[PDB]
Amino acid sequence: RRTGAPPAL
Amino acid sequence: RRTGAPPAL
Amino acid sequence: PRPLVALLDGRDCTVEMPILKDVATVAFCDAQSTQEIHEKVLNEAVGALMYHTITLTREDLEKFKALRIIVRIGSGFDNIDIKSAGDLGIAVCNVPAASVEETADSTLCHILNLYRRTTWLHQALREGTRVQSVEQIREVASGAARIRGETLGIIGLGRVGQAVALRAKAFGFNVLFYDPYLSDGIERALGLQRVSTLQDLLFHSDCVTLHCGLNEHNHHLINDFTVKQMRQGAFLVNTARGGLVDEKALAQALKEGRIRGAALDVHESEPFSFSQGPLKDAPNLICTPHAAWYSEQASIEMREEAAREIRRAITGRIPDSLKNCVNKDHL
Amino acid sequence: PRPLVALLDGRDCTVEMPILKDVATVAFCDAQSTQEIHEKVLNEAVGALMYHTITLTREDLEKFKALRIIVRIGSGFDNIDIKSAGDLGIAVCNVPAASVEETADSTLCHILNLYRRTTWLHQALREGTRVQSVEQIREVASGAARIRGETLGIIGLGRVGQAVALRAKAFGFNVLFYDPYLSDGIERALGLQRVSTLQDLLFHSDCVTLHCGLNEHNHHLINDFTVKQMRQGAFLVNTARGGLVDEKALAQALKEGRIRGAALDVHESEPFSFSQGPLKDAPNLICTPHAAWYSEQASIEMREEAAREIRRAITGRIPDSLKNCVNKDHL
Ligand SMILES: NC(=O)c1ccc[n+]([C@@H]2O[C@H](COP(=O)([O-])OP(=O)(O)OC[C@H]3O[C@@H](n4cnc5c(N)ncnc54)[C@H](O)[C@@H]3O)[C@@H](O)[C@H]2O)c1
Ligand SMILES: NC(=O)c1ccc[n+]([C@@H]2O[C@H](COP(=O)([O-])OP(=O)(O)OC[C@H]3O[C@@H](n4cnc5c(N)ncnc54)[C@H](O)[C@@H]3O)[C@@H](O)[C@H]2O)c1
Repeated sequence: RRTGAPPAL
Repeated sequence: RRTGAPPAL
Repeated sequence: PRPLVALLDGRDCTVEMPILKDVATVAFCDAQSTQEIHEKVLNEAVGALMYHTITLTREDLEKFKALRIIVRIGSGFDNIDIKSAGDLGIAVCNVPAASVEETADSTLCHILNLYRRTTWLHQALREGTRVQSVEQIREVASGAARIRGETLGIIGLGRVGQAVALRAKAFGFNVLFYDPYLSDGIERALGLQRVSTLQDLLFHSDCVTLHCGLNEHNHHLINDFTVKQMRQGAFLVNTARGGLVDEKALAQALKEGRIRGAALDVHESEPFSFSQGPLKDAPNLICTPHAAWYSEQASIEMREEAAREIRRAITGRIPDSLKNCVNKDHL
Repeated sequence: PRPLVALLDGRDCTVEMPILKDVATVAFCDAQSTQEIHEKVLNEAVGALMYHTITLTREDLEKFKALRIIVRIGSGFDNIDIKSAGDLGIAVCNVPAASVEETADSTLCHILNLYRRTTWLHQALREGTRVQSVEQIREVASGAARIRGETLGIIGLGRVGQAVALRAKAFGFNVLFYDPYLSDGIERALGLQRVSTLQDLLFHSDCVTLHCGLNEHNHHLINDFTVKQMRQGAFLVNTARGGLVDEKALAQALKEGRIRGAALDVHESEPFSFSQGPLKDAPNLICTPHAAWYSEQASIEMREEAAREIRRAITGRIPDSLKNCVNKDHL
């Protein structure tokens, strides 16, 4: 999708 | 209501 | 050799390239008018891709010698004399279903910006207005209104108007429309009130929104006469076409207070400026520069469809192989 | 003589006057803090009306000698130490249902302003940006996104959050919420996805919106740790309470690009300024000055209800005759 994965998960 | 009657009808 | 297809009023063809590389020669003119178009293009070009920034009259069209197809990258085709193109044998196509919900989302944003004053409150806060007490909250946000029970009037219940109607229901808007071309039944299926005349819509609506294409009979639809038929302190939203609203009449109405606020994405003369034209600093005006349709997905979507329409024209039959031809009757 | 009821942080009592004239003596303090309150009011006052601009700690409350009732004109009561007021015997009431849809309408406006860039495009057009070609339409409106298929995350599915959820459905938002206090079933009745942890919401949402009251456990809910759990280029909307978001963490996130844009009606320190505080010119920020609740009807509505709550206190029984008491358990 448009947004990417969180910086730290 | 909020708005009034038209200037000329 | 292979047919020449030119982008008339643009410089970018990166999205169309992979679809046309093997079937057409791709060039671009980056032209505002037919005057800036290279002599070669007028002689050789079989296909044409264009946007809204260039108008094609009957004069312009009969300078083209080999032109057989014009595809508008986008919805509206008022800037193309479709009748005249049909006489000469030029098929005209559009891309109708690419930015329907984008436009309806921007329209709803415009409606809400007028009702809740989000943009003007931000503008106030940008310009160093200090808001401490509840008294000055009410003062700076004076005119902010409750939505539920208000009547939204829609002129033209096509693709966009229909999407606006569905979204408007959720806010508590009482939704009515005026569309003299749709047959009986649409109002019942969607559960909306329908009126038969333009004046009837204007008489009942607290907020008037425009979603009809510009044609022969609706130029300056909102003029000096019809502005008076609108309610005292009504809102006007126009994301359809700029040639639908008399900007001189709108300006006068906004200053006097007969129209409480207006939100415009389209204007009579584009590009728009707050310094140039009749809307030269009228109060309570929100303007966006023809950007209601825009999103990356929608932009790519319509460009690929437009490019596919060109390919269907060159390989297959005019006007049979075409998908979204808007002048079958004039050929 | 008749009981003294004072408006602590305001100057206007015109709406409350007809409801209290015969049962109470009406005065006002127009005070930002308990320091500006006249000695007489602290000694004599039985009733109190207040907004959000004055905080009442335990210190402030035990300066009052005759105070038995505090009514907050509005929804949130975080600025009133409700536990401490209960120990002293002071009933605290609010007005919860006056500006529910006003707030949800402003919230939806904020969401849409981030997605469609209506405010920033207007700002651009105010500042003399000329937009001619389609290339520069895409450039000035760069970042405008398609709504359908996007995930809106709601933190706190109370009155406002619930109204936001219903409106969000119409745009094509995939709506999920996080609310650790609501019992099982609300998600099924409203047809919404539910997640069990704050991180789960943050992991899945493209746009995060706040609709929970400020309490003991949620101060700085969006901090340096939790901001990282949000998606790359996510939107943040906060029309709940300013003390819920770390403005230092938000600023840093906005500059780096981890949060693509933020819309704030509430801030940690009010009044808000674009010159004062941690949000000192962070890019892509839209701010309104605690005005999401406002409409003339809502303003009158809550003031009349608040005035009626005062009357119920003086004539009837505490806390029985009261309608919207929020500290029955502390009395
Ligand atoms: N602002 C933008 O960036 C942008 C984006 C998309 C569309 N638009 C414009 O807005 C319009 C939106 O329409 P659509 O996409 O739903 O197309 P559409 O054909 O589905 O809608 C047009 C409807 O309006 C009706 N109509 C025509 N003339 C009318 C009039 N005189 N009075 C009342 N109704 C009339 C027609 O019956 C038709 O059903 C387009 O024509 C386009 O020009 C602008
Ligand atoms: N911006 C404005 O002008 C304005 C206007 C109205 C309301 N507000 C504020 O916004 C809030 C809106 O809430 P409402 O009116 O729907 O009240 P509400 O009580 O109906 O909603 C609050 C809900 O949030 C939940 N909640 C509490 N803490 C939580 C947390 N830690 N994490 C997740 N959920 C939590 C509760 O279970 C409750 O159901 C109010 O508390 C008020 O402070 C501000």
